[PDB]
Amino acid sequence: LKNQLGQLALEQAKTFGGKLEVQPKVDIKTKHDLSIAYTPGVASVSSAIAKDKTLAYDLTTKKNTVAVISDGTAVLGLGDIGPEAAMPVMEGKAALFKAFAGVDAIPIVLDTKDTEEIISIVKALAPTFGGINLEDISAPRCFEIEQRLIKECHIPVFHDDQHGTAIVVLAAIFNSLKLLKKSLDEVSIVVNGGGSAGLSITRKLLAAGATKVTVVDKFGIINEQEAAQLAPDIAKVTNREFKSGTLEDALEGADIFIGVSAPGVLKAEWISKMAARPVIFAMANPIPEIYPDEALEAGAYIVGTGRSDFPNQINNVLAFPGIFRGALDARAKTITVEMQIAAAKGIASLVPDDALSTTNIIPDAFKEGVAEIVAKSVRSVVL
Amino acid sequence: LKNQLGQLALEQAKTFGGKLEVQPKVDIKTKHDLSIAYTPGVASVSSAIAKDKTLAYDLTTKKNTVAVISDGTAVLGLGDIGPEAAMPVMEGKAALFKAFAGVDAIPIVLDTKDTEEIISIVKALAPTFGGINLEDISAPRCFEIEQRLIKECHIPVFHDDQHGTAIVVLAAIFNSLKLLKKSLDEVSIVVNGGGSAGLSITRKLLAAGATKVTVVDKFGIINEQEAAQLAPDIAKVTNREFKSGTLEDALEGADIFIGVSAPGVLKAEWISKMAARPVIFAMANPIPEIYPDEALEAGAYIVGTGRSDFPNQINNVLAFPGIFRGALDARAKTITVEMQIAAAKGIASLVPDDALSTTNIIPDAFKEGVAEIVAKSVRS
Ligand SMILES: [Mg+2]
Ligand SMILES: [Mg+2]
Repeated sequence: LKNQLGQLALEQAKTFGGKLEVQPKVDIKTKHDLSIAYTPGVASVSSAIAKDKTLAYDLTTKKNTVAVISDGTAVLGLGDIGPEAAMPVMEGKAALFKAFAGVDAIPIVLDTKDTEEIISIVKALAPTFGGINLEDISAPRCFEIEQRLIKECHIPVFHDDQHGTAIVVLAAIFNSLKLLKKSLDEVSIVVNGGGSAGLSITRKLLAAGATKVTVVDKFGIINEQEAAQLAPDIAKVTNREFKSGTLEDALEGADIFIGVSAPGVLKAEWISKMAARPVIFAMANPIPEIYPDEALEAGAYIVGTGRSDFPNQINNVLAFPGIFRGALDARAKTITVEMQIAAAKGIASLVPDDALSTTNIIPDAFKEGVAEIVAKSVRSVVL
Repeated sequence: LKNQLGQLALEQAKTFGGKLEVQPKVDIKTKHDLSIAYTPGVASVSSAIAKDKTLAYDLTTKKNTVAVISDGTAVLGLGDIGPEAAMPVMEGKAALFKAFAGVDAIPIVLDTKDTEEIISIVKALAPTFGGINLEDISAPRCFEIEQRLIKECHIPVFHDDQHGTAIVVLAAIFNSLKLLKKSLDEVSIVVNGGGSAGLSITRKLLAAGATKVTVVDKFGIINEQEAAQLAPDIAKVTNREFKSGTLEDALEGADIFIGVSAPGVLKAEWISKMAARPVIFAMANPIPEIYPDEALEAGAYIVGTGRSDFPNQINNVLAFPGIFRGALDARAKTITVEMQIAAAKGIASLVPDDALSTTNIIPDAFKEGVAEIVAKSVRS
């Protein structure tokens, strides 16, 4: 007709010079106020902490502030555009942290693509924050940085662009299970993705209950009795325990649903051969594994993607706010796997009467619930 | 004075859990609002900046956010207490930026002390800010830290601890030079303290137009023909040109100006031995080199300290907020001495033809009058 974008509110950046601001929540207009918030008195706040470093959580902003960190190598659906160009997205991300949950998030972009010094930069920042949210950093550097950070840090580190949608996909099935009348131990789950992402989802699924999961990569089914699969040996042991040695196509065969990661790899015809009420989660960016409508006429009962135009969008938003709010509230030295499933159930709890509506919208509770579950899911005291 | 009940009569830190918080400057609360501040509208902002980097100063908070960075190694008067314990001080310093000037500031502490590590950390995060304020990191490392950053960063890096207080004292003497009606070229200046702050004072006076400055330290007058260093630019060759080396006492002889940094000495009997109308800036604290009381008794023309307790209090809050407000409003890549001197000149002007009230307090737009002087002074 005569299209543009509309969302050309680029003037919204120009006008306010960014989208975040730092406000003191303490009195500071007078000499009396400054003798309390700074110079004289403040010396004793430092002192208490110097004797008991745990006090950092009660007397500093480490209590409620998380850092959103990126190197601008994987910003959104663009590309390695650099740290400055990434800032709009990291501070946008931080504005959500505050709006949906009560989390104070500082956006931070560093210009270094050297894995070694990135994990070393953040480790040095760790003292400052109560939580680290790695964002938009490209793979495979995005997997080693997180693991070395999770292991070496005293505060929770969460790479959102990975476990994020995973947690929402996990919640999307809990609700999918319900309207099918099946359990998670009766479901035949096929995961397309040998990468670390597909593997994580898989670990999560087994931890969530799932009895039978078959993993598939670019060369076929991961079968344990076919020592013809990469040194990533372990998933073989706990998935595909019937040992079907075939292909993706040969996997839909009576499968209750597929979780994916590769572009258009799922051709409609197959759907026909899937189980009775076939669920489908084509999470592949831009070009999904199969467009929702294009997969409904095939015979699918449920379809979800990461696209706003189709129904059932699996979006990060329903997860990162609550998880850190819950983690911060508990002063968790790290985010566990059970904590992530906890988040998935909470998210799940927000859907009363489902159908074509299995993932909750953005209501009032929706971060509180999630944070509620994350805390209490810690029902495993080492004492 | 146990009167420091504030130190306790505060613990707002516990009530508020820290003194700062992050707030959005734009709309959220509806899907449509989110549509613009985030995906997929924000994608046009990223892309635009990707094609023109000088836009980072226009469309991101970099346009107004400076980071207050320290390694918790020299936190106000407590030494090396670590990053977590330094955080309260950086939170307060950051609050001040917002309170006096418009500057948004973020406190950031670091778990390392290796110089090379620190410099490279700041280089990694600059992208994110428009200015860096080093604070409470100790010497002699802070020296290499700041100096390397100044000439290796695209955004201005400053260490408020060694220059801030220096700048205000300068502001004070520009004005005192008026009541005295003498040229900053004619005055004989003595500076007690050969440390970080000490030097920053001299270095500024010698750029502001001082011809007679002599520095004294732990052993006495620094004498160019006596001094010896472990590198050998140095203070020695730009001071004590009379080559007169002696005591810190046998040197205030008819001196018109004294700036003291961190002792508590300076005896009342010495005043009269100075020039006819001497000025005393006793900057040590809590205990000054000499209380204003005695100074005036002893026959001193003007006196100022680092005490809100007496008149002429020379305090930091007058310098850094405005020098960053302006080194940002004008988008500068460095904070130079010219800018610093300009900062002080601005400060002094906040007092229309003075008296024994050589400095300004904290009225309205103080940080602006100074920002206005620093910016437009780099425009050259
Ligand atoms: Mg992302
Ligand atoms: Mg300091």
